[PDB]
Amino acid sequence: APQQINDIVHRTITPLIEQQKIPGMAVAVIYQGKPYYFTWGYADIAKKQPVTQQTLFELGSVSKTFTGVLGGDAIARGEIKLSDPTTKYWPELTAKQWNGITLLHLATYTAGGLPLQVPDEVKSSSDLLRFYQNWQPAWAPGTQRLYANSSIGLFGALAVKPSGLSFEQAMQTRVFQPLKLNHTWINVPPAEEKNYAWGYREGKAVHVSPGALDAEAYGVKSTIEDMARWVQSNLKPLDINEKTLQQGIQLAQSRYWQTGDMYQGLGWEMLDWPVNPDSIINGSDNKIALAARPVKAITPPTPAVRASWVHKTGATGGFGSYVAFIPEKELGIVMLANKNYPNPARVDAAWQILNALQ
Ligand SMILES: [Cl-]
Ligand SMILES: [Zn+2]
Ligand SMILES: [Zn+2]
Repeated sequence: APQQINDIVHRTITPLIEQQKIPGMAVAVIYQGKPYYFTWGYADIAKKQPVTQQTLFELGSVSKTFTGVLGGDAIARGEIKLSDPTTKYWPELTAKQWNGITLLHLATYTAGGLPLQVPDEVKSSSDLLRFYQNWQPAWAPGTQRLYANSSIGLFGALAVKPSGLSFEQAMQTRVFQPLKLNHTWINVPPAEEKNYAWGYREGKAVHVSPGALDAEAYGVKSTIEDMARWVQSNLKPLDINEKTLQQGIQLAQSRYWQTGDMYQGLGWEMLDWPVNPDSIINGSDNKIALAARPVKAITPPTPAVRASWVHKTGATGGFGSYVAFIPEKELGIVMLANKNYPNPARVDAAWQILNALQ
């Protein structure tokens, strides 16, 4: 890698690892469209297995960017419209509170207060229907944003129904395979478990537990190389030869709602570039990121703005991830760690690196 990249990465990430006690970490810096890879530490502490460029990490909520793009691909196929009522795809959702709640609302967390998590007691299709049937909104749809797995998770599950494919099959055939993300998985096959890092929470090795709508909201595992290719694909959608996927990537970076200086895409979140670093750092703290905030609609949605900071944080019990990129600058970063450490530390480090290389 260019000396300037090696230098800023050492000076930023090695102290981050020291400060946060991260057992293993992989970073990709995309500079002038090309990825440069860095690894530290161990995927499995007890077995002394180092992190490599083939190590699989849990992406947590970065998975939502895949869901958003898969939804965009379905829009480009004409299979769904974001204005469609939720009940068009789940007619059994007869409760009156669902009148007026569209796929747009589900995808952008604006349905009216769907909860952060699907309750852990939901373990069957009947349980899932009862959960959504009995949920009572706190606000009218399209007025407040409340980040929620139960919202975009349902969007993903319904967006694939016209295709007749399961969510996993749709994701594999329509996103992973065309982009050659051949070491990206919703379910890690046995032959690949040898590459699956352990997450660490309070010193204990852990993997994410199964849960309702997990694939849609937080269940993807990937390598640093596949995640760099994911960033490249979102940086340069015109390089994607499948037209519906090219357009789906673009639609996930459209701006559908605004709150403060932040814009909501499909999975992705965006700010205008140049960005105020304190806003993205402070706004990444879960005290803000998970709070209800009023939103203003953007009608029609702003087509993807190249001068944007596009990003997403993600976590599981044992992992912490961050992706950010700037299309106009062909510049991005992926940070994958097997400890869930605070979001503002992730965003600060990412800013320091990309700011140094702009
Ligand atoms: Cl140093
Ligand atoms: Zn040093
Ligand atoms: Zn392989």
